[PDB]
Amino acid sequence: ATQRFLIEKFSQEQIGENIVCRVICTTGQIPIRDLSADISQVLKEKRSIKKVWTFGRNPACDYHLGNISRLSNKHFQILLGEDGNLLLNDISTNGTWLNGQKVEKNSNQLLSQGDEITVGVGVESDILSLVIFINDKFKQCLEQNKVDRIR
Amino acid sequence: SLEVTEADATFVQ
Repeated sequence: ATQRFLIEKFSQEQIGENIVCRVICTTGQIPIRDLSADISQVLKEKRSIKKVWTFGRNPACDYHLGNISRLSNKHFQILLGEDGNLLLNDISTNGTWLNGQKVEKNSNQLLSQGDEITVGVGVESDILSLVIFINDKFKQCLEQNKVDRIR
Repeated sequence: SLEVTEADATFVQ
């Protein structure tokens, strides 16, 4: 009755099925969400980018925040592809921050472990921070990407 | 009315 699995699920659910990165708010404003991309599609898709997430106050945005006038509909965006890494793309009207350091808007940046993005800068009382959790499993699969498969 | 995102005007400091 899902009783046993429930035990394993809470203690540590099976993550990495197709999980790219996870967004967690540290300032306590937006609920945690899970970003993901299909591995088969990533390997099969030999293009520039595979799947990109858009975050902001927009209901369309892959990430819906609470309601910060300082933040834009789509404050920031995350792209997944290249080869076996992740990139962060800022897209806010006010700007996107990384550990206190403001990055170039609509610019691609190299992913960081447990990285954190700050937004709504201008007023110490109007800034919101977000933490990114990268799936170790995803990194492992990406490393092997296409299995040799011994015929 | 509109809904322009409140953005500062400090020549992007």
